[PDB]
Amino acid sequence: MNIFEMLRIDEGLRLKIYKDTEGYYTIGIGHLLTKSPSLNAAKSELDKAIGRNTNGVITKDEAEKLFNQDVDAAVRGILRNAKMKPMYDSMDAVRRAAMINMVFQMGETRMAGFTNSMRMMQQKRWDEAAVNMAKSRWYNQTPNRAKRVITTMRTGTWDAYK
Ligand SMILES: [Cl-]
Ligand SMILES: [Cl-]
Repeated sequence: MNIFEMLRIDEGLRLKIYKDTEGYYTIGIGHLLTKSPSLNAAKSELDKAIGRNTNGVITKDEAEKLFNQDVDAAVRGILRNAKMKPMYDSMDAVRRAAMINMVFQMGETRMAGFTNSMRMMQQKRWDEAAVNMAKSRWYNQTPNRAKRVITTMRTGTWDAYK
């Protein structure tokens, strides 16, 4: 179990553009194309991502490329962050893996509503951190997967991915 195997599970593999539970155009392993009602915008976004005229479908090899970047993107923002660096650096390899998962999924911006939890976290208040976390727009649209990341954060283990 690693970060890639981990999001892949939670993210899914789709070679055709789609909309998430939020209604946003998306492709591959959870790669957000555009929060924009326009499919065309999404397509053009897709093409830019890939650098070729897609008409909404890609190869999984293509999927995996975005996946790399995205993953890279994530870790980088954590590490590129005043508030996050200290947090990540503070954690074990697993809870770190979970941290990437969250950022990848939501993004920095949203990540910050998560400050008290990440704080409790720093206090080792897992359980509490954990119940906190569930109380969220995030955990609410996607419980199954959010339940998994939290359990992860909480236990310092991979059981939920077992
Ligand atoms: Cl591990
Ligand atoms: Cl909801």
